[PDB]
Formats: sequence, structure tokens, C-alpha cells
Amino acid sequence: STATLCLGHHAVPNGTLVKTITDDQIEVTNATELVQSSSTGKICNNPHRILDGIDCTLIDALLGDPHCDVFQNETWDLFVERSKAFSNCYP
Amino acid sequence: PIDTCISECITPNGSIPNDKPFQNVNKITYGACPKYVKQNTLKLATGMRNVPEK
Amino acid sequence: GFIENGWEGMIDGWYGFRHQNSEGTGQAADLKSTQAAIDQINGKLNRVIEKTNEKFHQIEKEFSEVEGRIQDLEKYVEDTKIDLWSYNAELLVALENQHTIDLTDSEMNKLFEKTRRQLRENAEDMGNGCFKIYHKCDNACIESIRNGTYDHDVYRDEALNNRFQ
Amino acid sequence: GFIENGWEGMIDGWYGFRHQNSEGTGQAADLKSTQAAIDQINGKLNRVIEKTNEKFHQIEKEFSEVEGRIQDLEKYVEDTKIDLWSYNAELLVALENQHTIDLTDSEMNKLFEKTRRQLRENAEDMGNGCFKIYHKCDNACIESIRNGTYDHDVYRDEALNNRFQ
Amino acid sequence: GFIENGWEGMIDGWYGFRHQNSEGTGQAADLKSTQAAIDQINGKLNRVIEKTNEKFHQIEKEFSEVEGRIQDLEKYVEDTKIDLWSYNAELLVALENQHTIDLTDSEMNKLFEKTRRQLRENAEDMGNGCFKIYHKCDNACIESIRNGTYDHDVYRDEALNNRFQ
Ligand SMILES: *[C@@H]1O[C@H](CO)[C@@H](O[C@@H]2O[C@H](CO)[C@@H](O)[C@H](O)[C@H]2NC(C)=O)[C@H](O)[C@H]1NC(C)=O
Ligand SMILES: *[C@@H]1O[C@H](CO)[C@@H](O)[C@H](O)[C@H]1NC(C)=O
Ligand SMILES: *[C@@H]1O[C@H](CO)[C@@H](O)[C@H](O)[C@H]1NC(C)=O
Ligand SMILES: *[C@@H]1O[C@H](CO)[C@@H](O)[C@H](O)[C@H]1NC(C)=O
Ligand SMILES: *[C@@H]1O[C@H](CO)[C@@H](O)[C@H](O)[C@H]1NC(C)=O
Repeated sequence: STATLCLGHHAVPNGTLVKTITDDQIEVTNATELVQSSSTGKICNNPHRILDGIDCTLIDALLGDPHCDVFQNETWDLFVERSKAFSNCYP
Repeated sequence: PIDTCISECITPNGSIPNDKPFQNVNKITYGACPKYVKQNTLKLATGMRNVPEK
Repeated sequence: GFIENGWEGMIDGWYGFRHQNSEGTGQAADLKSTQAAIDQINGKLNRVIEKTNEKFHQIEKEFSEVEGRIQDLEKYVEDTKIDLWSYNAELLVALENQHTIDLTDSEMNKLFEKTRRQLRENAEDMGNGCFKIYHKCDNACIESIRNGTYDHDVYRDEALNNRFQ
Repeated sequence: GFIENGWEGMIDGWYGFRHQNSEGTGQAADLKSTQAAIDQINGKLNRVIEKTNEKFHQIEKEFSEVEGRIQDLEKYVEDTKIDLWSYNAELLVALENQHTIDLTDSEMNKLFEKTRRQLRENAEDMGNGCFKIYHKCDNACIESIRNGTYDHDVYRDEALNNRFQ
Repeated sequence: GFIENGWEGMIDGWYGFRHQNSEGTGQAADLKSTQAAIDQINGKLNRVIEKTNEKFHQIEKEFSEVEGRIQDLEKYVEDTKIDLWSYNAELLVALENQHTIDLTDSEMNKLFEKTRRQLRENAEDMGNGCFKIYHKCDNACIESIRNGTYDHDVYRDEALNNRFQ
């Protein structure tokens, strides 16, 4: 003689625990990470003009150290300075 | 090590994607990089309160 | 809240209806409220943090030797900026999550109230978020309720008779 | 929301009533809700940013020559402060606008509910934000509704008879 | 709001009931809503500002002589940090107070609505936040209302007869 009409919202079996103003941990249906905590470990060479300084420091490439002769007139957007750079000239 | 790839944000740890607004890799950055924060994770809810059956 | 349970069987949308009448149980999703909530959520971070700013030349942040005053000042500046940005991130995420939760609760309540206003006197709220309608309401009736064009006047007499005898 | 349209002809206040009865259509504004919203809005920025702070002697922010470390540090400090304050301004304005909008919606809903509670059983909510009252309600009746002293008990019998026949 | 007055005689909880029937006036407190509000309030500052950070070696912040550029820079850095943190504190306290007030108002409204839904047709909202129940409701009835297991169906006939005559 009569009908029935229920109302509801979708749920999921497992939810993600987020933090709000009034809760340390509250479970929601979905959540996205906002902090990028991992790196690919390699430097992309575009769109920035990268200059890898092999065994050369910036000052060594500037002054003209022999093993830095290849760095004359170089240009860069980012100069990447390796830990293995060394000086081999007059102290 | 240098690589043949596309990325706008460079850290000493390598290139990272700049789609997220924050990063916890390194405070030394170059390019259109996210801001460095001390927290390694911050989850933003993209759904409703989750009340499952039972 | 008064729904007390979500529907994991609901995959059509976020909010929807489950009806049961003489013909048989049926289920559908309300696209407008789900789409509204998704649209209001789809951004929600580009509207405050427009983008990643672009930094090219900065101070040194790692030191080999020990200089003194200037290295201390550089360390202090970097630490202050890092702490302030961590607080900004924490507070922003907490506020956005709280507001999103309140928003979805309000959207659910708005859908419930809209349905209740369609069924002016023909239905009674059973209190568990589910309406008992007091007249013949077939699948065309139900899809008119879901449509938003439910004509309450033509069932008013039958509904009132069922209610008040 | 359920009002679906604003009233550009309303200049008396922010929220108000438009009534239609046997005598004729009339319009008035509710001063208490409008005044409450305006009062809550009138400040809303002195209560967070008390004032402009007063700065007298600062660092140099424009440089002619190129020094090196110290100029880089000064540029970095100024850029960090500028970025942080821009984020603070952006977030503050977004939050205040969102809260103001929610506040005005809540005030409208509160006025609607107060009116509905004045008309306990004498009126029915038509769903478009407009009440159909089921008894003789003259201009004195309407201004009593607007006043907040509407006596629902003395129309209860007539209203119930009009409703349930 | 629609309660219009607090109860200083209420010490059992934050929100509660005062009933009056044939037996006599009684008062009790609702523990669930008060406990929920207190639980949501009990933290509310550890969830944003986790703790006090630990600073060991910093810059000099008080100077005896006058150096020049570097002392100016140090003063500027300290002043900028102090101003930014003062703004953060001010905004945080204002937002938390506003949200707490809205939260408690919502909890009061939720308790009122839950009670109203228990009394489906047996009671009428008098508009001052107080229900007039239209049937014999003894102390067991009242504590069932407070309990949340009020059986509205078995008083439906008597209540409807009292209401609509
Ligand atoms: C939560 O939202 C995210 C964001 O849309 C969903 O993740 C994406 O889902 C789409 C669906 O096809 C995929 O194409 C994307 O690759 C997903 N992104 C990532 C980063 O994995 C996620 O599925 C949603 N989860 C729930 C339970 O709703
Ligand atoms: C999904 O839910 C199950 C059980 O509820 C849980 O063990 C698991 O961690 C959740 N997440 C995934 C990705 O399976
Ligand atoms: C629903 O209503 C709209 C407009 O009132 C109408 O065009 C449509 O045919 C109806 N039925 C549907 C969408 O099944
Ligand atoms: C409205 O009500 C107040 C108090 O109940 C009364 O003083 C006043 O005369 C009434 N009529 C008005 C303001 O027109
Ligand atoms: C209240 O209800 C609960 C559960 O329905 C029951 O266990 C209890 O005996 C009732 N009476 C009380 C708590 O006085």
C-alpha cells in the first residue's frame, strides 16, 4: 500500500586516514598525497642547459686548468659541480 | 648522473616532477620547484567521510 | 550521520537512491550532486597555491668549512623558511580536509532535503534517512522523484488518507 | 539555493519578505538578520590583521653594484618574505570569502527556519522558499509574522481544516 | 539561537534535557553529545602545532655596538620572523575559535534534530527549542527519549487525536 525510499552515500571497504582541524586521524574514502618524497635520481637535461663539470670546479674551469680546457667558452642554465672535482695547478 | 629527460625542478637528488606543491627531498632546488617542508607526508582528502558496512 | 552506512555497491555516483516498491527494489545514482561535489573538489589546490614558483639563483644551503656569523645567518634563514612553510602546509591540509568533509555532508543533507521537498505530504521521513511514501509510486514515479519533477498534488488525497486514516 | 533568485527590487535590507494575500502584495525587509550579517562583516579584517605594523630602519633592498654573498643573502631574505606574505594574503582572502559566503547562506536559512517555526501548522513550505499559509492572514498577521509574535494557536483549527479537509 | 538561554543549573554535561510531565519536572544531561564535543575540542592544537620545535644555536639577537650592514640584516630577519609568527598565531586563534563556535552550535542543532526525529508525530516543536508532546509520556518514556529508543508508533494514534482532534 505504501512505498519506501532510502538515501545513502557511497563508501569503500578501506579508507585513508587524514588529519583535520578536529581529528588527528579520520577515515575518508579517498585521499591524494601532497608531498613529493621521491626522486628519479637523475638530472633531466631539458629544458635547462645543464653543464656537467667533470673533475672541474667552477674556479678551475674559469682559470683554465689543463684538465678543464674543454670547459672554455661554455654556457649553462645550471652548472652541476661534481664531488670528484680537483685542482691540478699552482696552489 | 645527467639524463636525457624532461623536468622543470632539479634537486641534488636528481630531477623531480613538479605536479605536487610540496617536496621533502632536499631544501636545495632549482627551477619551478615545490616548496620544502619538514613533513614527509600530508594526505589531502579527495572523497567523503568513509563509513563502511559493519 | 543519519545515513549511518555507506553503499559500497554504489559505483554509479557518490550520492544516489535505493527504492523499493511493489515492482521491486531498484538503485540509481544522482548525477547532479555528485558532479557538483567533484567539480568543487577537482581544483581546491590551484585556487590557493596557484603553481610552483620558479627559483633560479639562491643562497648556499650546504657548507663545508666553518665561517661564523654569515653561515649561522644563512642556516637560520633557511631553517625559519622551512619551519614556516611546514606550518603553512600542515594548516592548509587540515583546513581543506575539514572543509571538504563539511561540504560533502552538506551536499548529502541538501539532496535529502530536496527529495523531502519533492514529497511534500506524500511521504514521511522514517528517521534513518529513508522515506516511507504513502501512495502508489511506480518506477515512473520514482524516476520522476529522482528527476525532480515529482507532482505531489495528485497523490495528496491518497497519501493523506493513508497517513491520517 | 532554494531561493533560486535574488530580489534586485529589495533595497530596504539584505533579507526580507514578499507577502501576497487578499489585500494585496507587499514587501518589507528583515532588519535583524541583515544587521547581524553586516555587523559580523563590518570588521572581519581588523580582527586578524590588527593594523599595519610600523617599520623604520630596514636592510637595503636595491643594489647598484655586485658584492657577492651578502647581496645574494639580502635578495634571498626579501624574496622569501615577499613569497610568504603573498601566500598569507591569498589564503586569508580565500578563507574569509568562503566563510562569509557560508555565513550569509546560514543566515538566510536561519531566517527561513525562524519564519517556519512561527507558522507551526498554519503554513506549508511550497519548496521554493515560499510559504502557503492555510488561513486568513491579513497585513497585521503578516507584520506579526515579520515581528516574530505570530500566534499560531488561534489559526490552528482553520489551518488544519484547510490542510486536511 | 533558538534556545535563547543557557542553563547555569546544568552541571551534569554541556547539552541536556529538562522535561516536565504529570509526574514532575526533571533534568538530565546528554553525555554523548557533550563527550563528542569535548573529544573534538580536547586536542585542536596538537593537531596543527604538533609541539614546540627545538632550537639550539642561533644568530645573535641583541647587539652592543653598531656594526652596520650585518647587524641591520640580523635585525631585519628577526623582525620579519616575529611579525610572520604573530600573524600566524592571530589567524590560527581566530579560525579555531570561529570553527569551535560553529561546531558547538551544530552539535546543539544535531541533538535537537535527533530528538525531533525520535518524536516523529507525537510531539510538536513549540519554536523555543522545546517540544510539546501530545500523549502520556512518563519518566520511562522520557528516559527512552533521552536513551534514543523512543517507540513513536505506539503513541501515534493518541498523539494524532490530540493534535488534529
Ligand atoms: C582517488 O582519486 C585519485 C585521483 O583521481 C584516483 O587515482 C587516479 O585514478 C584514475 C582512474 O583511472 C587513474 O587513471 C589515475 O592514474 C589515478 N592516479 C594515481 C596517482 O594513481 C583514485 O583512483 C581515487 N580513488 C578512489 C577510491 O576514489
Ligand atoms: C584495503 O582494505 C584491506 C582490508 O580492509 C586492507 O588490508 C588494505 O590495506 C587496504 N588497501 C589496499 C590497497 O588493499
Ligand atoms: C526528466 O526531466 C527532464 C526535464 O523535466 C525531461 O527532459 C526528461 O525527459 C525526464 N526524464 C528522464 C531524463 O529520464
Ligand atoms: C512588534 O513587536 C514589538 C514587541 O513585541 C512591539 O513593541 C511592536 O509594537 C510590534 N509592532 C511593530 C514594531 O510594528
Ligand atoms: C538505554 O538503552 C540501552 C540500549 O538500548 C539499554 O541497554 C539500557 O538499559 C537503556 N536504559 C538505561 C541506560 O537507563
